Amino acid sequence: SGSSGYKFGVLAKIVNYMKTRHQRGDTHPLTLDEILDETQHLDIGLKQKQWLMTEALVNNPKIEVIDGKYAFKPKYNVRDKKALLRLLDQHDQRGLGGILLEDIEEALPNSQKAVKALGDQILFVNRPDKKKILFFNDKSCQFSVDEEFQKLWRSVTVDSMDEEKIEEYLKR
Amino acid sequence: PAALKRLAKYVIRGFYGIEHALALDILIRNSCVKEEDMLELLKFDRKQLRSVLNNLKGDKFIKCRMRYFINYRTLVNVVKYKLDHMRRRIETDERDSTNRASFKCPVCSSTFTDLEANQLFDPMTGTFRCTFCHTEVEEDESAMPKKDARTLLARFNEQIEPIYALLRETEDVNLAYEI
Repeated sequence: SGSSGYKFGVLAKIVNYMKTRHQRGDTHPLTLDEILDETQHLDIGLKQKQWLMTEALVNNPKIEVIDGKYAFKPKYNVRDKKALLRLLDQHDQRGLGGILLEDIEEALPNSQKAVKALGDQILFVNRPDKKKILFFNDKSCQFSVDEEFQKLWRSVTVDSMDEEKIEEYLKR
Repeated sequence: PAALKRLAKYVIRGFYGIEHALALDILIRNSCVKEEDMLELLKFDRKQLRSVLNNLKGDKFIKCRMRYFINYRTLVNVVKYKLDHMRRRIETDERDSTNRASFKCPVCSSTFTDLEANQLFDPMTGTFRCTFCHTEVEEDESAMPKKDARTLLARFNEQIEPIYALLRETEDVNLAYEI
């Protein structure tokens, strides 16, 4: 199971506590010795301590370092906002899984960008709505097929067999 | 199946909505498509992805490439069948039907034949009067879609053929190239 140090949940726990105590009122930058210290989990083992400091707080995609201390700051980088034509023309992963984990807020609420995004190639699909927001773009519905619902509704046989032959017999 | 993939491009643009179409786009590459990979890549809901997959399974698409890990396939042999049954239903209605021409008095909701109100037909008013009450009848008891549906059903899939011509030709080429 890859690499494990001491007790599982130290990361998903250190970040959460740090978040929690900061929300609670203790609002100042910390250190890895400092969370350990304040929870007296200091005896996590130097190896784990080190692995947590160098890697756990490096593999975190949203952790904020000015230098010594680690902060929240979900916005860790400057979002590219618009002009994602590179991701739109990246036709190697079907749009590369567009998600709202950094979209919205920035310098703009998605909608304003989207309308232009709607105006442009950019395509927005809130099928899961608030839970999942995604962007993929190209070949919009070519035709509608009047009564496509009815043609799909008429054919609801599924498993039944002996139908392919009845096709040719009706065309003969 | 190069001209079949080109057809796949035309059917997913003429039939399905985007939720289906995005999944169908992945089906483009018939090399290897894991359930875990397709879930993570699409970021669709697992229950919902299972619904779409189950729907595609209903189309006969996937050939359960079980390891368990599954690779998805495409088996739409009903394409040349749906058309036969759709065209049947189009022609059935477009053709003709008997017209129930009869009179009906809106006040007493009594029912009359064209014959019933003919004896009633009142020559002083040039129209048809109900029996026990002189309130005027209804012009037609029932109307059967026939010649108006005739026009829009002669412009049904026949008018969605030109935008289907791209795929009609490319599939005829699949059906012909692969012999």
